[PDB]
Amino acid sequence: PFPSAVTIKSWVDKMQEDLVTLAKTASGVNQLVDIYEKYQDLYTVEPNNARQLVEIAARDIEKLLSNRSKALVRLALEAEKVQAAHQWREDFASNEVVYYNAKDDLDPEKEPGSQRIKPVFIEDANFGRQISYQHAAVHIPTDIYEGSTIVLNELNWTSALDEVFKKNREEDPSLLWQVFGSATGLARYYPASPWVDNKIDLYDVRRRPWYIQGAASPKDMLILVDVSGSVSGLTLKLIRTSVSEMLETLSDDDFVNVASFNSNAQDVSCFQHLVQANVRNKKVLKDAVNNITAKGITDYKKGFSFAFEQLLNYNVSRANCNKIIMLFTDGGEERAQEIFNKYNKDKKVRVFTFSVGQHNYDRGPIQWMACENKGYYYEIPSIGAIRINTQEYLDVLGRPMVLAGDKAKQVQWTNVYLDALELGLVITGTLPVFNITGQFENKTNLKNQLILGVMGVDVSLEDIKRLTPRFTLCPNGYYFAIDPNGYVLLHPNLQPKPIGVGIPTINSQEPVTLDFLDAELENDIKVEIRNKMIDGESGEKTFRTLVKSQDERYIDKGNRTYTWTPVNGTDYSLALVLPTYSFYYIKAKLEETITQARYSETLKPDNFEESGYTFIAPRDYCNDLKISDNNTEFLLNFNEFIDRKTPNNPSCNADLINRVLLDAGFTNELVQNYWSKQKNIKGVKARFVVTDGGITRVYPKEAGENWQENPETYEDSFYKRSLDNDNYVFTAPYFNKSGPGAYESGIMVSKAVEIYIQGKLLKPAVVGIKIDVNSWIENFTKTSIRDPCAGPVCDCKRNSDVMDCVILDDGGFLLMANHDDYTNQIGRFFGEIDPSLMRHLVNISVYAFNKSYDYQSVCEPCITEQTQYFFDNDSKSFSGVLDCGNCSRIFHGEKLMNTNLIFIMVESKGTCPCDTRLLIQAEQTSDGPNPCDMVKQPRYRKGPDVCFDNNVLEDYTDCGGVSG
Ligand SMILES: *[C@@H]1O[C@H](CO)[C@@H](O[C@@H]2O[C@H](CO)[C@@H](O[C@@H]3O[C@H](CO)[C@@H](O[C@@H]4O[C@H](CO)[C@@H](O)[C@H](O)[C@H]4NC(C)=O)[C@H](O)[C@H]3NC(C)=O)[C@H](O)[C@H]2NC(C)=O)[C@H](O)[C@H]1NC(C)=O
Ligand SMILES: *[C@@H]1O[C@H](CO)[C@@H](O[C@@H]2O[C@H](CO)[C@@H](O[C@@H]3O[C@H](CO)[C@@H](O)[C@H](O)[C@H]3NC(C)=O)[C@H](O)[C@H]2NC(C)=O)[C@H](O)[C@H]1NC(C)=O
Ligand SMILES: *[C@@H]1O[C@H](CO)[C@@H](O[C@@H]2O[C@H](CO)[C@@H](O)[C@H](O)[C@H]2NC(C)=O)[C@H](O)[C@H]1NC(C)=O
Ligand SMILES: *[C@@H]1O[C@H](CO)[C@@H](O[C@@H]2O[C@H](CO)[C@@H](O)[C@H](O)[C@H]2NC(C)=O)[C@H](O)[C@H]1NC(C)=O
Ligand SMILES: *[C@@H]1O[C@H](CO)[C@@H](O[C@@H]2O[C@H](CO)[C@@H](O)[C@H](O)[C@H]2NC(C)=O)[C@H](O)[C@H]1NC(C)=O
Ligand SMILES: *[C@@H]1O[C@H](CO)[C@@H](O)[C@H](O)[C@H]1NC(C)=O
Ligand SMILES: [Ca+2]
Repeated sequence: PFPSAVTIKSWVDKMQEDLVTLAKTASGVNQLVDIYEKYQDLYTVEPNNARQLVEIAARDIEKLLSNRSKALVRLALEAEKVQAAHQWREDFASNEVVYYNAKDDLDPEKEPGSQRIKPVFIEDANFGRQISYQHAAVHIPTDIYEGSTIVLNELNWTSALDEVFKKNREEDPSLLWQVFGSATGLARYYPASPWVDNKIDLYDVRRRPWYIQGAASPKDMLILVDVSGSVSGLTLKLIRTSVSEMLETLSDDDFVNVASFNSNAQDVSCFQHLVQANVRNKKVLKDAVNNITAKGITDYKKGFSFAFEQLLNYNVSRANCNKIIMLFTDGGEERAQEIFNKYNKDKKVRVFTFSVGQHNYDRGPIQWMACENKGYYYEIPSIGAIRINTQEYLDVLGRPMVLAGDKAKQVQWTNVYLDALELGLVITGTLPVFNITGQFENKTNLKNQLILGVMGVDVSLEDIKRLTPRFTLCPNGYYFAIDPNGYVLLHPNLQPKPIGVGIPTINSQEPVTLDFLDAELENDIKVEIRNKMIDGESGEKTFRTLVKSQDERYIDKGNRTYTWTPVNGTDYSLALVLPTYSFYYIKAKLEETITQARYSETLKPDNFEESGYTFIAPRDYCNDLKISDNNTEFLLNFNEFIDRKTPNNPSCNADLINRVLLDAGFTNELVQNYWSKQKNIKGVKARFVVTDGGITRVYPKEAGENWQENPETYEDSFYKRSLDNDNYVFTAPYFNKSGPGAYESGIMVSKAVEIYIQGKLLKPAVVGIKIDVNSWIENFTKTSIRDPCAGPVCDCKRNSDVMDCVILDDGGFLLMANHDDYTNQIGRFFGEIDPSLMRHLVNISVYAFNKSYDYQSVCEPCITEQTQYFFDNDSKSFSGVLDCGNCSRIFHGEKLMNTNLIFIMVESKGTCPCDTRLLIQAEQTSDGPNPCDMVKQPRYRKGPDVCFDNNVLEDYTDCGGVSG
């Protein structure tokens, strides 16, 4: 009938024995272990005190941020003093102001008051661009004239900042950028570089997120759009565009909701109270306002009574300060005094009124509302005025923090965002600058309640990664830092790409905000740990977690130890993740000049012939040594460096070089002594070895070309996978790819090398075997079938018409099968080939599944969904009946004990028809979580506590109605 359980347990046992014996006696795990023990005294074991490493890194980050803050402080002081000393000239001799303008052609071969500079740019690898240190540059947006009186008057008093720009760089050479945004629109950054290279420049320094952060406090904005018969036509389009643009000026710390009202007010989107101005909530609001219609007869007394009620809802999270209402209308006759006298007598809610479009309605009432209720009045007559008339409310909002004196001047760091000058991921510290003309003597306070601008220095994430070395840990260990909003500052899965917002509809300005829980969301532990780090505490938590493999196909149930501590002085919280086996590391010895010689004579370009092709990790060892994408150039440069100097003395990383050469010696001794004895083996294609220390040695010469793995050891998916497993790990290859398939490269199986120095545990290397496909094909069809069993086939064969015999891994990917058509699809997900059996396996809990969302992904027409499968029963019997399509197929599943594979044998697939409903495991473009449900249960966050939203000294005469 069907093969018995004992027959299956013998067949799988024999296949196990064969594969495990071949892997153990071919890859030489025990031999390499013995080599590591018996070459002791060349290295020492050192602890990884997480409680000390995280503290040291936190202090380093604090010192970096204090260095970058002192420059801002002194720059702000100098700018304030110079502006106080300035004189308002209204007549220039056409050559009195001198600057670069950073946007002119370098070769004009040819103004009202300015004389241009022809500078010299050489190069700088620190920036990638061409820079000049002799002077700063100026960026004046296209819309604004470069020769108006106000611009030239600013150019004079901002020319003085160049000396301080130079001085700060002289103190700390690592400064990247030092920008001074101005309230008039121009910006001055110290390293003089041309502006960015369809080329119409829409940049405006008064709209960048750092300027907006430093110019005011977190807001509670409620946009009150007016829908009516009058606003139909062009006015509606202008209102739509204006609402979108003004939404673009909000930040993560700000809460916003959009309402509309023709005769009874209603929410324009699913949100009902208030939502954080994330990159998703803003998109939802933009779509809702873009799907709006104009009908009915305007009723202000209901719209305002609705807005004031939604600004009083305290059941939800909000910034709890700067409660401001925006009215986008055209014009009317009702001023609604009763509503304001009912809701806002103490005047705690600001009202800004906008008169959008070209009309002839009475604008008087809206100016009156903007005057009585503390605010300002705007007009948008065309598309070109939307940007300016929507970016100006920060000028009104910044008055109370100006009147606070030298108390609102605190350095505040922004979110991670891509630099405008193509520098990668950077964060910016902002410090406002106040107008203090006539401050020493008490005469002038008329215009002294507006900021001059916001200073800013950029620090790259590369510096912060430099402050947190990761080469003394295992590849599974890393650092990460979280701001109070939950977003990651450092994390290995944070990449320089904009955050996806939804499905890419058919037919670089946004911040890169990735929450911590978008690494592997675990309800029990990684939520409480996140909430503790956000609160600003320190602790340790050892727990059994799930880690997603680097290739994003496998999941391991490993043990990790989360240690965190706050970065005191700032708001970021640093944490360090360490597994149990990474509590110790091998520190190489000084050895002697002789050891360097023969440890270097192993990895020469002409020499990897009897030792196998040798890789090297592009880790910066020496300052002169340069990282190269191609491994051969790095190998040659490393050889010439280690030949030409000693490692330690010439201001190089002694530990890194010493450990690399120690690994080279150990691996060379291993490959020679053991692998050189047996040149060819029946079932292996390539013997490889990867060690912590950035060296890889594929023994066969012709097999070195097929090595598609990353030369960096700490970024190999198989290495990290094998580190977390105490047994042999089988890596499924790729299917339908332009590279070599699993017929000339082989199947990769790897085992983690384990050593016991003293009593401590260490896993410094991973060895493995590339299994020949054809040998295992001819071995699989003779150890499974009984010869004199029956007329009908009891088991499978090379072409089994009925019986199906496949072997899988712990990720659902197929490795072998009896049928030629099946084995032609090696590495393919078994759900695609046989969906019904996979679905039944999942239902009877054979492969657990749990999915994640990838936000930094690109799509061909974007958020992307992912799925990974693994074991969840750690048992062997696993017997059941499909009952598929009224054609029952009895199936038996057995798992090879030492390896991570499972042997599942079904009666047949083609004979019994079933539904297909293909079970795909590949990434699919899809919308993320529903924003409405997400905001119904918001995540934990801690908003800033400082806020300046009211002051009795503030002057309210500047209403905007009488001023134009
Ligand atoms: C920081 O604050 C200080 C003061 O607190 C500020 O300095 C003041 O700047 C204004 C210009 O914005 C000067 O205004 C004077 O007023 C006269 C009279 O109005 C102006 O002359 C004409 O004014 C009309 C409008 O009234 C206008 O068309 C145009 O400005 C002028 N027209 C013509 C044809 O000339 C001048 O603007 C100006 N007078 C002179 C002689 O320059 C104040 O005098 C300044 N106050 C002080 C004490 O210096 C300073 O700008 C603020 N910082 C920044 C960056 O703006
Ligand atoms: C904006 O343009 C202004 C006009 O040119 C500049 O102001 C001028 O700078 C000159 C220096 O190059 C001054 O000359 C000196 O002033 C001192 C005053 O203490 C006097 O001894 C002399 O006039 C002169 N001395 C020497 C040794 O040359 C001008 O007085 C001064 N003002 C003018 C010409 O009206 C500003 O420098 C420029 N803005 C900034 C921020 O520099
Ligand atoms: C949520 O906000 C509402 C008003 O915005 C608060 O008002 C209460 O609503 C519940 C709902 O049935 C009732 O107890 C009363 O209608 C209200 N109680 C009053 C006015 O005292 C409500 O209290 C808020 N939620 C919580 C949990 O406090
Ligand atoms: C940041 O500074 C604070 C001080 O405000 C540190 O907290 C103190 O740490 C010392 C030992 O380092 C303890 O003796 C004190 O009791 C701590 N004071 C507390 C907890 O209020 C904190 O350790 C520093 N953190 C880092 C990462 O440097
Ligand atoms: C995410 O995947 C994990 C991996 O199994 C799930 O953990 C188990 O899930 C099953 C049901 O899906 C439960 O019966 C088990 O009790 C879970 N194990 C533990 C230790 O909790 C998890 O449920 C999946 N879903 C979520 C939201 O995490
Ligand atoms: C901070 O600045 C001082 C001097 O300006 C410098 O010696 C120190 O290395 C800096 N710390 C950093 C860059 O972490
Ligand atoms: Ca109307």
